[PDB]
Amino acid sequence: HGGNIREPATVLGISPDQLLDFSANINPLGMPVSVKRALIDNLDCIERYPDADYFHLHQALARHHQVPASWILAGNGETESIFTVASGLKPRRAMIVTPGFAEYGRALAQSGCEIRRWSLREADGWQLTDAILEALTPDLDCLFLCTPNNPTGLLPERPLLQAIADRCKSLNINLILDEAFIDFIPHETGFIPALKDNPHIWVLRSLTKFYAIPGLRLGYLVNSDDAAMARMRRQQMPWSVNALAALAGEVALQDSAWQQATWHWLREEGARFYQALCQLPLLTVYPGRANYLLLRCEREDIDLQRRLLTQRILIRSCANYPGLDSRYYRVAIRSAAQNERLLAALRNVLTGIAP
Amino acid sequence: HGGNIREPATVLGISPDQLLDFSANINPLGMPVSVKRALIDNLDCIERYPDADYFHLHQALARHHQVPASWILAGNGETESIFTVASGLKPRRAMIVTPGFAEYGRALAQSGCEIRRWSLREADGWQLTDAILEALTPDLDCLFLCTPNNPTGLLPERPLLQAIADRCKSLNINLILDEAFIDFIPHETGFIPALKDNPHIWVLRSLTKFYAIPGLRLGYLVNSDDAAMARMRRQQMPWSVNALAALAGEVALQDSAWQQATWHWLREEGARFYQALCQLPLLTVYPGRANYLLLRCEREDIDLQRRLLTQRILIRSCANYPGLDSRYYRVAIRSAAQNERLLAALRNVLTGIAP
Ligand SMILES: *Cc1c(COP(=O)(O)O)cnc(C)c1O
Ligand SMILES: *Cc1c(COP(=O)(O)O)cnc(C)c1O
Repeated sequence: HGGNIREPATVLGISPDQLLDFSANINPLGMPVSVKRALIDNLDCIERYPDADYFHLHQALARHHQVPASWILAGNGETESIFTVASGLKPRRAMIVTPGFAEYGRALAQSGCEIRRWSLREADGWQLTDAILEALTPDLDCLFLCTPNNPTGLLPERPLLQAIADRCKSLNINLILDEAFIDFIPHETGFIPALKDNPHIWVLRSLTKFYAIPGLRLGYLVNSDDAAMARMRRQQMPWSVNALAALAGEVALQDSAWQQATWHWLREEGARFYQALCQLPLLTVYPGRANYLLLRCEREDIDLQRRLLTQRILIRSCANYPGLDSRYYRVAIRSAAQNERLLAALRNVLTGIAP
Repeated sequence: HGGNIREPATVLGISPDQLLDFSANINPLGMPVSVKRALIDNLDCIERYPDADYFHLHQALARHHQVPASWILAGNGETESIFTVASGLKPRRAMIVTPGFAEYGRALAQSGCEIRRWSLREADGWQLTDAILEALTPDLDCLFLCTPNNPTGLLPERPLLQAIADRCKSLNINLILDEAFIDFIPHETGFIPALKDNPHIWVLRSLTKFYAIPGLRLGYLVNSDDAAMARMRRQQMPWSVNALAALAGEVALQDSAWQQATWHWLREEGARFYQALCQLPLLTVYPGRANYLLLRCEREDIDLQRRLLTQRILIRSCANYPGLDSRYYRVAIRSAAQNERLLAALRNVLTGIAP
């Protein structure tokens, strides 16, 4: 996975402090100031076990989405929520969509599930199409989708998601939607608002990217099925959410200006960054909707990750993602100054080269 | 599990802040001052993912035990290490000893293991005897022991552990030793020093009780089998140890006076506390070796946990531990002032009553 600055620094024989990381997609605003204050002023809570039931955290999450607290189960990162859903639903047959986030295949493999892959097509610009509907069959127990997709950044239109959601309902298939980056996309509500009466739908959320607290580990799962969620609480390990994460979560949801400030940055700097990248030669830039962009280098003989590492800039290589190949890379969208150094580095590598 | 002050407070209709908790066994010294300083001064590390490989943390743990770093895998609390060992060894048949720590049975059940229970006997003062040796058979894949035992506090003599360890070696049985509280016991090294050449032995450790950081969640597993430990690293969820826990761990191991100060407190206040309890009527006190004591109320009609809750003091009831019954309770050993309030409360409940 990206963000492994320590391993990148190790390969170069330097300290991770000298790397400009564009392989992790963390909100460049940093952790909310209020979250930092709360952590410093409540550090002493570390001396006691967290609330095994996470009452305050879950109340805050439920207030935030205006749903019953019984529908929510926080996790030690959304990563834990992915393993919890896999172990709790224990599918016999499940479908994933590739290119996509690798942890689903890992969690499903560990739970002993037959995995079917629906392949996105380069000829479709990696866009999810309605062709997937016919591929859904009664023997499938679960379908997992990433909305928006990692690494492409594409967000399937609500009508298509709704049609898949309805076909899953009729074929008794659980639909798991990974909304890790949904809060970066202006005015996108995701599916939490539609879970009442759609107990086959599961939504995964993360505070990692959006609130810039990847090191604390906090995510959550939301679903309206009483029995299934009761099962999820038993399947999850006790005390798995640390006390500081739970405190951070509660405080972060209280920042009323945070989202607007992110949308504004993404609309301004994010758009300028995307435009600048599209101006580079030998580079296809896919229209990502959140804080990262999938790139395809048109010269297969150019190792963009290696070239940028010489400049101490780390990008994500998508060479090993099923469905992609070595021409594919992913870069975060960060601050203007940081984005400028990445552009300068790419620009020097890509300009002056024949097709 | 104990330490659920929120749930206890909920049952009474009060705030957990008004309860004196003797149901969690946390070092009363609190978190090391150096750990608190380090956390405050490095809070910003939360903005990046932890090192997926935990190089610094594992180097510190390896330096501490003077063993190869390859033998260690930190966990999100020793609780995670218990689930990791269960899922990584995937035993078909395993033996546990009861009364004991409940998470082993839960982790084994989830991994689909046939569980055999070796029962400790009240007639033996709950002491582990050599009779267990004959109960070990070739069809067993694993044997799990708690050293010292939770909730009894008893530490099996090294010779008996060595004999069990050798019988497991000959019968190809993995021996897992839970040393969560071993550092509280003066001059007890545990088994880490003997793992070289004993790859069938696994040791679980926790920084939770000893360094008073239960809210941060940090424990670890140690074993000298190359392949098996490689498997454990794959079985464990990515980024499961949060960044602050990893930092705390490294700093805590640097406190050279911490252990002596704990042994001193335990030898002084701990002994005075144990003696005072033995003076109470209608109360059997087992000779615990760490920071907790198992109590047996001689009047079955006296609900000690309920009576103490009226005084806003929470103790652990061992009524639901397989092998024990409602006469059994467990109390932490804390500060002198705190211990005095517990004694006063017990003394008022127990004095003035006929046999
Ligand atoms: C980053 C990411 C995750 C995991 O997030 P954490 O909360 O840090 O574990 C899950 N899914 C997708 C699609 C992600 O990008
Ligand atoms: C407390 C305890 C654990 C778990 O400790 P954490 O590090 O907080 O998960 C495991 N085993 C025993 C015997 C314990 O007492």
